Amino acid sequence: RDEAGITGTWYNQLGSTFIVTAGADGALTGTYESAVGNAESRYVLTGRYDSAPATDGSGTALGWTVAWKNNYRNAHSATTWSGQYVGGAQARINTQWLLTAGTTEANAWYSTLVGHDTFTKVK
Amino acid sequence: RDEAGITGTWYNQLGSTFIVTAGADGALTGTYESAVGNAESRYVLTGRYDSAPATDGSGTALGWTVAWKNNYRNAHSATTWSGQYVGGAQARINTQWLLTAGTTEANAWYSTLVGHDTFTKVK
Amino acid sequence: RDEAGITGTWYNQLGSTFIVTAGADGALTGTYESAVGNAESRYVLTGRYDSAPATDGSGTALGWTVAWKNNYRNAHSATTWSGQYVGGAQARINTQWLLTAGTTEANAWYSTLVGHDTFTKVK
Amino acid sequence: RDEAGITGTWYNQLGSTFIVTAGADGALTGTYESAVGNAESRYVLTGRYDSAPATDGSGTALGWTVAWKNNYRNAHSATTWSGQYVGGAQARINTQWLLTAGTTEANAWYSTLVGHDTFTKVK
Ligand SMILES: O=C(CCCC[C@@H]1SC[C@@H]2NC(=O)N[C@@H]21)NCCN(Cc1ccccn1)Cc1ccccn1
Ligand SMILES: O=C(CCCC[C@@H]1SC[C@@H]2NC(=O)N[C@@H]21)NCCN(Cc1ccccn1)Cc1ccccn1
Ligand SMILES: O=C(CCCC[C@@H]1SC[C@@H]2NC(=O)N[C@@H]21)NCCN(Cc1ccccn1)Cc1ccccn1
Ligand SMILES: O=C(CCCC[C@@H]1SC[C@@H]2NC(=O)N[C@@H]21)NCCN(Cc1ccccn1)Cc1ccccn1
Ligand SMILES: [Cu+2]
Ligand SMILES: [Cu+2]
Ligand SMILES: [Cu+2]
Ligand SMILES: [Cu+2]
Ligand SMILES: [Cu+2]
Ligand SMILES: [Cu+2]
Ligand SMILES: [Cu+2]
Ligand SMILES: [Cu+2]
Repeated sequence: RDEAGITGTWYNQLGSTFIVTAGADGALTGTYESAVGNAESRYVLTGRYDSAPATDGSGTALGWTVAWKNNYRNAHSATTWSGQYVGGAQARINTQWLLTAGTTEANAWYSTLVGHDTFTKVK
Repeated sequence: RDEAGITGTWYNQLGSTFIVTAGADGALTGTYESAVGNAESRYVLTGRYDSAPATDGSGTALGWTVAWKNNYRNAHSATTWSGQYVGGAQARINTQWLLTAGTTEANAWYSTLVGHDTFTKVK
Repeated sequence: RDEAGITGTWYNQLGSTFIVTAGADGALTGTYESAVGNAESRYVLTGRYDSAPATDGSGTALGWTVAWKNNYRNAHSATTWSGQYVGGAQARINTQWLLTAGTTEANAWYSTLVGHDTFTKVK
Repeated sequence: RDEAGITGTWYNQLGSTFIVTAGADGALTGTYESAVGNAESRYVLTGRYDSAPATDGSGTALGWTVAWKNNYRNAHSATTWSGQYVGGAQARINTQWLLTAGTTEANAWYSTLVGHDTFTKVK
């Protein structure tokens, strides 16, 4: 189904680069490079996608996580993207995301940022 | 650090069961069984955690994804949990989550549910 | 400041119509007409905005609520939009929103949808 | 219905104080005092609630907004709470919230915090 459609390099509206392989078993593996924030170079990502989506024209549900630690920096935080892949001539992955920081209990009420990223095969 | 603290069986307030192994490399692997919704038995999960958290008393950031397809059912959806592990005698994983369904474009505006789950080692 | 910039008719990407008056005291009052969902005609809205925003080029924070009851229908739900107004030749109100339904306790875990709407003065 | 049940003083898990009047017309008016963050004393709030909820045991949908400007401080931000009132001997208002700051366009990707507050009549 969308193994081929999902696998590859994607770019979001911030200029970040999402490099992913979709496995036959529903796995997502690859790397993420954020153009913004406390981040440099690539970070490991892993996630899952619906490997047998509906055939009624609906998108394909998926999600993935990055923990913001690599050999260069550690931002003590993790983002999860939850979204759907929409195939076609202008393929897209439309997501919403939650970025949680490790905090003290006193600061936990502001631990989590929320936003939305749209990924395309171009740009 | 928290490899040992995170690895194991966790339970949330809904009675769902989160079985996870935290790898030395920052990986999270395991299974999720939801007590609610269009779900039965176990589903694969994968995620990431900060394997070198701060030492100032802050929690450990992490996240993981489940795509709601297994050998029994397919709910054409995926949940990502984004949160932090808080160690101690009453250890907890405090999360917020995004559940995205595969939808048509016309229905995409209501594709995504949001909520919050707290996981404990007991119950 | 942005009393004049905010007051007026706005339209989002779904074709919904947001008619608002920004008061000198920080109040937002007006009506909302959703182009989608269990909704017809106008609904009352009320909200608040920062009536003395920063002068460093930042946007103006604001939010508002609609309860989805009017003389025609009652969808037993409420949406809150939380966002910022960005002035200029292409003025925008960029929001994220939470739509909560009245549910039984058993169904409360899926009470809340999340999304994002961008409002413009045109379309 | 819940005009009487909602009107009054509520407290959340952070120790914040939510003072609200529910009008016959679906209006919510009152003040909010946050125990945390860049806030002191009371701030105006306004919102809406379903004034004719379902009779099947479901909660009552509601939401409200605070812009974090008063005579003492201005945090250039606004929170919206979206939730439901659940009546009974242990009445509760269960919410999720979005706190948006006024930001530059470059920083807009981290403009919005998300969390969840539970309000009770005691504490
Ligand atoms: O910056 C990071 C890691 C990189 C995140 C990039 C995001 S992921 C979603 C979005 N999509 C992208 O492609 N890129 C971005 N984590 C901390 C975020 N902090 C704010 C922030 C924003 C800008 C600069 C520094 N900090 C929060 C914080 C909470 C406590 C202490 C410290 N910080
Ligand atoms: O139910 C599932 C899979 C299981 C999710 C369990 C969640 S994960 C977060 C939370 N924490 C847990 O431990 N369990 C729950 N996905 C569809 C959710 N749908 C609603 C829903 C709720 C209850 C029953 C059926 N559907 C939405 C929908 C959107 C379009 C079409 C159809 N459905
Ligand atoms: O549809 C409404 C009211 C109108 C909402 C329009 C939103 S507000 C955010 C976004 N921006 C807009 O301009 N329009 C939309 N409330 C129920 C939403 N339900 C789903 C839904 C989606 C489509 C059709 C019917 N239902 C959920 C539900 C949970 C339990 C029982 C029943 N329903
Ligand atoms: O603090 C406020 C106003 C009060 C919010 C209290 C919230 S409302 C939800 C929750 N429930 C409550 O009862 N109280 C809290 N706004 C800025 C939040 N900022 C973080 C923050 C957290 C702690 C201390 C200072 N700042 C973000 C920021 C983004 C850019 C620049 C500056 N700041
Ligand atoms: Cu930061
Ligand atoms: Cu199917
Ligand atoms: Cu469902
Ligand atoms: Cu450090
Ligand atoms: Cu509905
Ligand atoms: Cu200022
Ligand atoms: Cu702040
Ligand atoms: Cu009804």
